[PDB]
Parts: sequence; C-alpha cells; structure tokens
Amino acid sequence: DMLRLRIMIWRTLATDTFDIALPVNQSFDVWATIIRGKFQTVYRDIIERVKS
Amino acid sequence: NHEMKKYTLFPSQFVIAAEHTVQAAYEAQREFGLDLGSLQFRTLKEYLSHEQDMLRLRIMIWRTLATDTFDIALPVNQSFDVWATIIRGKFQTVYRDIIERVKSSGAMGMFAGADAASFFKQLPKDFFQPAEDYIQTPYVHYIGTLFGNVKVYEVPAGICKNLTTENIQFSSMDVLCYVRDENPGKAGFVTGDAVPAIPFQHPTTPALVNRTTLWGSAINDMHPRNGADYFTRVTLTMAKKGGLNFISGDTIDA
Amino acid sequence: EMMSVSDGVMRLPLFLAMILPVQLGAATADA
Amino acid sequence: EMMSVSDGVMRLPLFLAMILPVQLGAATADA
Amino acid sequence: CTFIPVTRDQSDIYEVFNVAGSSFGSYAAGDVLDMQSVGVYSQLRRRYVLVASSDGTSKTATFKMEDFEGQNVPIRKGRTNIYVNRIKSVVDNGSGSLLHSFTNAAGEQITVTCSLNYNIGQIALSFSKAPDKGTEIAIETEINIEAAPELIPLI
Repeated sequence: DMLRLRIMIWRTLATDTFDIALPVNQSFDVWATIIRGKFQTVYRDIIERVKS
Repeated sequence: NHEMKKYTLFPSQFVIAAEHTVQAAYEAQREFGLDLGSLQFRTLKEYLSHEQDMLRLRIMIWRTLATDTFDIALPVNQSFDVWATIIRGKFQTVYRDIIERVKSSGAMGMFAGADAASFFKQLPKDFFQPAEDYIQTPYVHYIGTLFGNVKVYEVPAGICKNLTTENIQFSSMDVLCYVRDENPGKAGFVTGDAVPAIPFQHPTTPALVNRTTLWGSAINDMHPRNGADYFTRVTLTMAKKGGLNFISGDTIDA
Repeated sequence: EMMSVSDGVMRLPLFLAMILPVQLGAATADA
Repeated sequence: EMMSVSDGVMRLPLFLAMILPVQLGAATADA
Repeated sequence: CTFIPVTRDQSDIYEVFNVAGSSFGSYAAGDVLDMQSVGVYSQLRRRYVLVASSDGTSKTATFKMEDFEGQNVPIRKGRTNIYVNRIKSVVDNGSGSLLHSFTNAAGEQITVTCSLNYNIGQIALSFSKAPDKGTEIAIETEINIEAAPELIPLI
C-alpha cells in the first residue's frame, strides 16, 4: 500500500495553487462556496484532459 | 390602410460514405475478430447526427447581432444573496429587452461557457436548481435551471477554443440567451427533416471494394422574418476594483 | 541463457483488450 | 429538360399560415 | 487503483480511432474526429467570408470557388444569398442575376448588382457606389452534387 502511495506522489506533473486563509470580515458559507467552486474547476480540468 | 408581404423556406442536403477492401476485412477478422462493416456503418450513422447538431450551434452563434456586458466578480464583503438578486435582476432585464424586440411570448434558455457555468453553479439553492444526479461530461450537456424558468446548457472550453480557431468568435466567458417561440406563424430557429437519411449498400466491385452511402435532406436555418432578433450575446468580466478572485482566493489586483 | 533460470525461457505476448471509439453527440434541440 | 434529372420537375408551392396584426391598447386611466 | 487480470508475463492493449479520409471541407485527410469536433464536412450549405474589411476606394469584388475550395465546384440554382454587415438578402433568380440594396451609414442608398456562373461557381459583384470603410461581405451557397458526384467525403 505505501509503495502505491509513493508512486502516486512521485509521478505527477500537473500542479496548482490556492489560498485558504479566511478573510477578516466574512462568514463560513461564502468561503465554503468559494472552495467548492475552486475544487469543481480542478476536477473539470482533469476530466476534460482525460476526456472520460 | 393595410399591406401584406410574403416569406419562403426551403431545405438542404447532406452526403457521406465509407469504404474498405476485402483483404483488410479478412485480416481484421482473423487477427482480432473485428467486423469492419458494422464499425463503419455505426460511425457513419453517428457522425451524420453529430455534425448537424454542431451546425445548429454554429449558425446561432454566427448570426447574432445583439451585445451586452457585465461584471460578475463578487464584492469582498457582500453576501451571496444580494449578489444573486442583482444577477437575477440583470438577466431579467436582458430577457425583457428580448421580448420587447420580438413582441411575443415564449420560453427562455441560455448557452454558457465553462467559467460562467461555474459562476452560476456557485449560486445559492433557491436561485439555482441543479439538475438531478448531475455528472460532469466532456460533451455539451444540461446542468439545471435557474430562477425556475431558464434552462442553461454548458459548453466545454475545448469546443469554445475550436470555434474561435475557425473564425467564429466565442470566448469561454461569453453567454448566449435565446427565446423559443410558441405561436404558429412565428419562430426563431426552424428545424425539420424533409427526407430522413437513406442507406445504400453496393456489392463488391470487380476491384474487390466494399462501399456504403448515406443521403438525405433537411432544413436547418434561421427564420426569414426577425429570426435573428430572438438571440443576444452577453460577455462577462472579472475586473472590478475591490473584487474577490475565486480562482486564486484573494483580492483582484488589490 | 540456460533453461535453469527465469531468463532462459522466452516470452509470448497476450491480447488483453481493445479500446473502441467513444460515442459522439451533443444537445442543442432546446433552442 | 427531361424528367430524368432533378431539374425538369416543376415545383409546387405550399401555404403555411396567415399572420394578423396584434391588438393595440394602453393602461393610463388610473390617474 | 483499478484491478485488472494478469496471466502471462507481457500484455498488450489496442485502441481504434476515427479519421477523416478526405481533404474536402474544413478538415484535411488524417485529421481526428471526436466529441468536441466542429467543422463543415458532409454539409452542402455553407457560407464564406469574401471581404474581411472593405477599403473605401474599392468598388468591385469577385468570388471564385478555387480560392476557397481546391477545385471548381458546380452550384445549385436559386439558392445563393449575400450578407452585408451580416444582413441577409433575397435569393438569386433562376437565370443568373441578383439585385440588392442597402443604406449607407451617412444615409444614401447603394445598389448591388451580381452575375452568376453555375457551372464553375463564380460570382462577380459590382457596387453602384464604393461602400463605407470597415464593412464586410459574405456569401452563402449550396453545392450541387448531382452535377459532380465525385466529391463525396469518406471516413
């Protein structure tokens, strides 16, 4: 199992960055929606690349 | 006094075919157990529908002449409800303008790029109704309804890139709105099949060649009278001072 | 290069599976 | 023009629908 | 992970593709067709851009299928239309003529006269007056197959 994980981490190329610090004057619902949108975009890019 | 006018309509045609030699068929059957004839038949039958489906969209995007702009970036402090109400007001104004132009009622819909699709997906529950058991696909599919009336379909980024490559300008940020009419004499986009596609199979030539051909005719064009006025285009931007960029998670250029 | 070890015996390929072209379509009939 | 080719077959027009002017009105009697 | 069966030492996996088999239309032979593929191929009604942006001094324009297609192509009768600033006009008559008019930006009226050649697909457009700078002109026709049945594309 740990060998599987080692390979998974070692052999990846596509990278991405994002900020997670909550702004000073915001609630949690807005931030949760934003995080959901970001991760949806990530998965959309992945599926478009693989085309399945 | 009174006056009368006249308008006309007519269909077009489409043709496709495929070939393969006997020796290739035998090689495929022996080596892999394939069947060239069935594969080619299915491919032709599929592509005939696929191309017409794309052609509809190509015509709609090319013919449009009405433009509008908007900024959709979120203010750094505003809640989602206020912004959702503002967006709903804007789109209601756009649709009212379309109705005023045509002067008849009908249904409502949208064609949206991937980014605008995500922006809409971010909206709260009561404004936007996600499609039941939604699964993202590389195709052009249906994502849900918003405001209880407008049905919105999503266009993947690759299709937009291909369209822009072939001199049809359609950015991933762009959104197209339309109204489908219901009265008998008036309509925006007209479709129909005069003659459904007919298959022909030719026997093996003295040159040992197999060939099949599909022919057919149909109508796919915009209505002669005010057909273009039903549609409009909207382009969105993320540039407001003091906005929040959800791609990176911070302020938009401060 | 002797049969007493694993390298002595040669190998034979196997036809595992074949991938077929994906289905094509779109959805623009609502307009 | 022999009937063999696509041309040479006379075409017969068709009648679809009649469109009449929409009604007129306004609502300014409240004041 | 996904689980697959393995019996022998070395296995093989094959894939099949879809490729356009002709240079007709937008595509060229060797291109690949997929879900997100758009192009004119097997559709016989098309449109072409003639002048991207009209210069002020110009007064005539000619259209030849050799510029947009590799070879001369016959054209059906009474199916041709022209767009100026993406505005459709009436169709040509069955005898090789077309009369169309439109308003100039300043306000004058400009008439357009066209001539047709169905055998080779060539159109000559003559403007009564030089149009305003920046306008664009496009043409829409339908290809006659029964005249030239050897242009059928393949797969």
